Amino acid sequence: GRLLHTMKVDKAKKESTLVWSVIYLPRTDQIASGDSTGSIKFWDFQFATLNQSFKAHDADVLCLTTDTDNNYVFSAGVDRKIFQFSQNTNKSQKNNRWVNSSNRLLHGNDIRAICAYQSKGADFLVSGGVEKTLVINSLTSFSNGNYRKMPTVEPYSKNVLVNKEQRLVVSWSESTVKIWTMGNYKLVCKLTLKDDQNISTCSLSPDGQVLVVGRPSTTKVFHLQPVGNKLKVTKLDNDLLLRTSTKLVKFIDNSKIVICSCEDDVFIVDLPQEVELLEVTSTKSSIKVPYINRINHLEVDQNIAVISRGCGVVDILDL
Amino acid sequence: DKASLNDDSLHDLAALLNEDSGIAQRVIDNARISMGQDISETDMENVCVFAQRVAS
Amino acid sequence: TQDSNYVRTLRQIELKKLEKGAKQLMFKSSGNHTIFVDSREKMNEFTPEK
Amino acid sequence: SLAKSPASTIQILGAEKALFRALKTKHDTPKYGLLYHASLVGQATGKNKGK
Amino acid sequence: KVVIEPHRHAGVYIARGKEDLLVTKNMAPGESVYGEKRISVKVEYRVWNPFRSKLAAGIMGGLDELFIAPGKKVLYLGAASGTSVSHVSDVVGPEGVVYAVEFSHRPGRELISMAKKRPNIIPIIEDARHPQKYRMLIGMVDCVFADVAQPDQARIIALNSHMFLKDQGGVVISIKANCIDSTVDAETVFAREVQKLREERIKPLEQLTLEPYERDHCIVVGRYMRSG
Amino acid sequence: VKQHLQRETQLKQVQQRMDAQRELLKKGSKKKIVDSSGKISFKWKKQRKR
Amino acid sequence: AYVLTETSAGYALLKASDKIYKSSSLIQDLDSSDKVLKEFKIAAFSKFNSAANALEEANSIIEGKVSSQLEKLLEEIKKDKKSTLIVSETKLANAINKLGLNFNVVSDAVTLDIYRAIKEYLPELLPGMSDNDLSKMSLGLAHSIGRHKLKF
Amino acid sequence: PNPKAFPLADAALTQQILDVVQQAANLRQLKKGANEATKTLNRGISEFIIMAADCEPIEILLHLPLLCEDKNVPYVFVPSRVALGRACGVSRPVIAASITTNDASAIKTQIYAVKDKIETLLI
RNA sequence: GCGAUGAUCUACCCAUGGGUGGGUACAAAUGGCAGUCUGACAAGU
Repeated sequence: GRLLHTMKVDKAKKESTLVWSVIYLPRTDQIASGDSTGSIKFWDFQFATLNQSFKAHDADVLCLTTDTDNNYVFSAGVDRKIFQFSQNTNKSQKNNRWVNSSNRLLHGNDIRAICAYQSKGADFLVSGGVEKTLVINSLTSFSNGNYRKMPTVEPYSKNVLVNKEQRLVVSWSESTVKIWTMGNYKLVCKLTLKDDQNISTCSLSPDGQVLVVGRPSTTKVFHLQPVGNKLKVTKLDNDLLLRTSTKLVKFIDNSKIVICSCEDDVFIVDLPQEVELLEVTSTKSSIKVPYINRINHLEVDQNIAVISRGCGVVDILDL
Repeated sequence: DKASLNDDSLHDLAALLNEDSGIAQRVIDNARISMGQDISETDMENVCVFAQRVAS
Repeated sequence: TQDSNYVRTLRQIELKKLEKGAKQLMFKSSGNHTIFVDSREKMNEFTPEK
Repeated sequence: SLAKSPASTIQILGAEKALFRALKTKHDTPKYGLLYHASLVGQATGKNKGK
Repeated sequence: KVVIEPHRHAGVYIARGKEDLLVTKNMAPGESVYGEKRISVKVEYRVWNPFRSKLAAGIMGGLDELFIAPGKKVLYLGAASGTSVSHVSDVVGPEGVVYAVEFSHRPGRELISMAKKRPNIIPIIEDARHPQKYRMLIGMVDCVFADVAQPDQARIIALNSHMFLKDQGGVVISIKANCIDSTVDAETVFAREVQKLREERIKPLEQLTLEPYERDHCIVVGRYMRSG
Repeated sequence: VKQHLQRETQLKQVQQRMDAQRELLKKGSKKKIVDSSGKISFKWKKQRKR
Repeated sequence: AYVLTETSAGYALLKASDKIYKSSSLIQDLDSSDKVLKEFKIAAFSKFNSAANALEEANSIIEGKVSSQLEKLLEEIKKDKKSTLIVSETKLANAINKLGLNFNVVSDAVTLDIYRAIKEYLPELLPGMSDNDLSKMSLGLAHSIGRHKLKF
Repeated sequence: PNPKAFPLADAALTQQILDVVQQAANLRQLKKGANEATKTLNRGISEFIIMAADCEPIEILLHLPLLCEDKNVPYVFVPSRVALGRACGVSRPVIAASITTNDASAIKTQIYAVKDKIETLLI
C-alpha cells in the first residue's frame, strides 16, 4: 500500500503533457513509457532513473508492445506510425542501450492499440485503430515482413435481409430498421425500436407480411401491411418471445417459426413447442472455451432443419 | 473474589446473615453471572484489610 | 505578553461557552428526501399524505 | 487525559487559582503548582527551583 | 415545567420546556456516559447530540421505516467511542439488544467501560470485513445499522446481513461521499451506492441527506427479502 | 448564541493582530512591504536563528 | 449427513438425511420454522465445560485451528469411513480435512441459508439442546474475549 | 519504517510539505515542537500538523493524533526529524510542527493545496 | 378531680385527607461560576 518511486517526463510548455502508456521489460530490468510529448522513454527500474530518451514522432504515443525476449519493442502512436526499437544485436544487449531502428506507417485514420504474439506457429503483432480495420505484421522482420490489412466489414453476423415477395430489402442497425422497395428505389420504413437498448442481433421476415426482431435479452414481433407507397406496422405480442433469448431465428411458414437460444434451446411457435437435440461430450478445449460447444448455425427447409455446432458437428431436425 | 463461592459458602452466609431471605442464592447467582471486572489479588487483600478495619 | 494572555483567556471563555450553548440549542433539519418507487403508475399516484 | 495535556500545564497544574487570577487581572503567572513537592525541586533553590 | 412527547418511532422523545430536545429513557439513570446532559420528570432521561451521532441527525431528518425497535435485536457496525451505541441500547431498552462492533482500540476500551455499565450492550472488538470471528458469537440480528468509512460498505453489509439479518430484515447505512469519492457529486455517489446495494439484495426504501448537520453524508434505509 | 459567535471572531482577530505585533518585536531581520490593496505586512530574511 | 455448529452453549452437530439440493429445497420452502427443526432435530450435542477460561481459549484456538472439544467430538462423529459434513469456514474445513479423521466434508458453500436457519431455530433448540437462555453466557464470553484480545 | 505512524508520505509529498513549511516559517505562521502543536490544536487555530516518524520513542508525539481525530484537523508524518528541523529553521531536531491560520498570508493557495493532498492520503 | 416545680402567648388550594410556597441543619453530583503561562536563547571562554 505504498508508492515509493516517482519520475517525471520532460514537459511541454503550451500544454499539459500526460503519459499515455507504460510497460515492463523483464529481460533487462526496465520500464518503457510512451508520453504525449511525443516521446518514448526507457527507464531502468532499479535506481528508478533514465537510460534512453527518444523523440519518436509528432504526437502522443498510445500503446506499447514487446516480444518475449525484450529484443523488439514496438510503439503505436496516434499520428499513424509504428516504431520498432531494437536490442537484439550483441553489443547492443551487452550495453543495454536501445535504437530507434525503424518506423513505418500503414493505417488510414490513426492507431489505438497494438498487441503482439509469437510462437513457432506464427509471429505477428496486431494494430487496431479508428479506420475500422486491423493490420497484422511480422514481429521478426518488421522492416521486411509484408503487412496484412483485414478490413472493416465482416458479414459473418449479417445485419440485412431481402424479400423477393413485393421485392424489397430490410436493413437494421442499432434499433434502426430501414426498408426499401425496388421497382428506382424508395424507402418504406424506419424502426428505432424505442424499447430495447442493444444492437438487434437477429431479425427476419418470411415471404409475406410477418416480421420478427430478436435480442438475447428480449425479442419482439411485428405484422406489416402495405398502405401504398408507405407501409404500416403493428406490434404483435407473445410472452414467450418476450422472455426467451434468441441466438437464431427462422421461418417455417408465415405462422410457424423456430428459435435457437444461447443455452442451446430451440423452440417452435405457430403465431412452448420444444424439440430435442443430441448432446456433446467435453474435452479439454471444450472445458476451456465455453462457447465452442454452443450451436453455431441454424438452417431450415420447407420442413427440415439443420444444426451446426463448433465441433464441425452437423445434425438434422424434423419438426 | 466473585468466584470462590459454592453452596458450602451459601450455607456459610446462612450461618451469617440469612439464606432464608434468599440473599445467599441471589449473590451466588449474581457472582456466577458477575459482570464487575475482576481485579488484582493485592487489591483483594488490602481491601479485605480495609473491611476488617471498618468492622472493628 | 500579558495582554495576549488576557485576550486569549477571554476568547477561550467565549468559545467553549458558545459550544455549550449550541449543544443545548437545537437546529432545524433541511435535508433532501427522495422516495423509491417501483412503478411509474405508483409514481404518478403518489401522495406523501397517504 | 494526563498525557493528553501538554508540558506547560503539567508544570502549572496545581495553582490554577492564582494562575487564573493573574490572567484575568494582568499580573504575572505562577510557576509551580502541584509539582512543588517533587524531590528534584525539593533540592533546587529559588529561581533554580523554577527552572 | 418540562413537557415530554413521543415520536413516530418508539422510545424517541422530544422535551418541550424552555427548550426542545431529543431524548431517550435511561435504564441506567444519572450516569452520563460522555458528559451529555440529562433531565428528569418521576423518571430520568438522556439527550442526543445529532452533531455527534449520525443516526440522531436522521431521526430529526424524518424517516418512516427505521426498523430499530424497543423489542428488537440490532447489530451496530462502526460502534466507536460508545456514544451512539449507548443511545441505541437505551432506546431498545432491556428487552432489546445491541450487538456493537469496533476494530480500533481506544474507542474499544471506552466501549468496554460502556458495556461495564450497561447490559443491553454486547461488544465485539473484531475485524470489520472478517465477519466470522463474530459469526460464532452473533445470532439472528433483526435490524442492522452501520457507520463505517471502509469504502466496501456494500460488501460488509452484504456479508454480515447474509450471515445474520433475518428475512425481510432492516438495514441502514451511513455514507461519506467525501470519504469514498471526494471528486464527483455526492448525489451521483449516493445513487451509485444505491444500485450497488440494490444488486446486493437490499431493497432501498429511502435515503436522507444529512445536510444541515454534517457535510456530505447520506443515510440509506432498506429491507432485506428472500435473501441468504 | 449569535453574539457569542461574533464576539468570538472579533476577539480572534484582536488576538491575531496582537500576536503579529509581538512577532514584530521579537528578533530577526524584518522587512516591511505595502501589499497592493494597501495593507502592511512583514517578511523575514531567509535566516536560521541559532 | 452431518452439520457442525459452534455455540457459546457448546458444540452442536445435526444430522441431515440427504447439502446443495437440500439448500435449494429448504430456501424455496422457507424452512425457518420449528417444523424444520423437527425435520432436522439434532445428531449430537456436546456441552462445553463451565470454565470461562476454557471457553476463551476455545474461541481463540477456534479462530486459529481445531480445538480440544472438537477432536473429542470428531473422534466419535463418524459412522462410516466417509460421512458428509457441513462446515461454516474455509479454514476450519481445511483443518478438519487435514487432521486425522480423513473423511469427507464440504466447505462453507452456499449453505449460508442453512447455517442461518439453524441459528434462527436453535432458540427452539433451547428446549431441545440448551435448556436455558444463553444470552447472558454470550455476554460474559464476549466481554472476556474483548478483554483478552486487548492486552487489558 | 516505524510501524506505528499510519500515514507516512513519500519523497514527493515530503518535498511538497517541507517546502510549504519553509515558506510558512519564513513568514512565522508556523509553530514548532510537540507541546506547542498540542497547545495550538486545543486552541483550534492549528491549520494542520506535521510530525516526524523518526523520534525515539515515537509515543511522545503519538499522543497528538488523538486530538487531531477529535478536532477534525489534518495530520501527516515525514520520515526525517533532522530534515524537519533544518526545514522549519532552527538548530535542533524538531519532532513535530503545526501550521497556523492567517488569511492575510501570501500562501493560502499553497496551504490549501497541500492540505488537500494530506486529506486525500488520510481519508 | 389546674397552676410559680409555671397558667396563657411567638404562607395557597381541594371539607380533623391530598395538592402548592417559603425558611434553617445534613448529604449528593460530569451543575454553574470555570478559563489550563509564554516559545529561542543561555552559560563559559
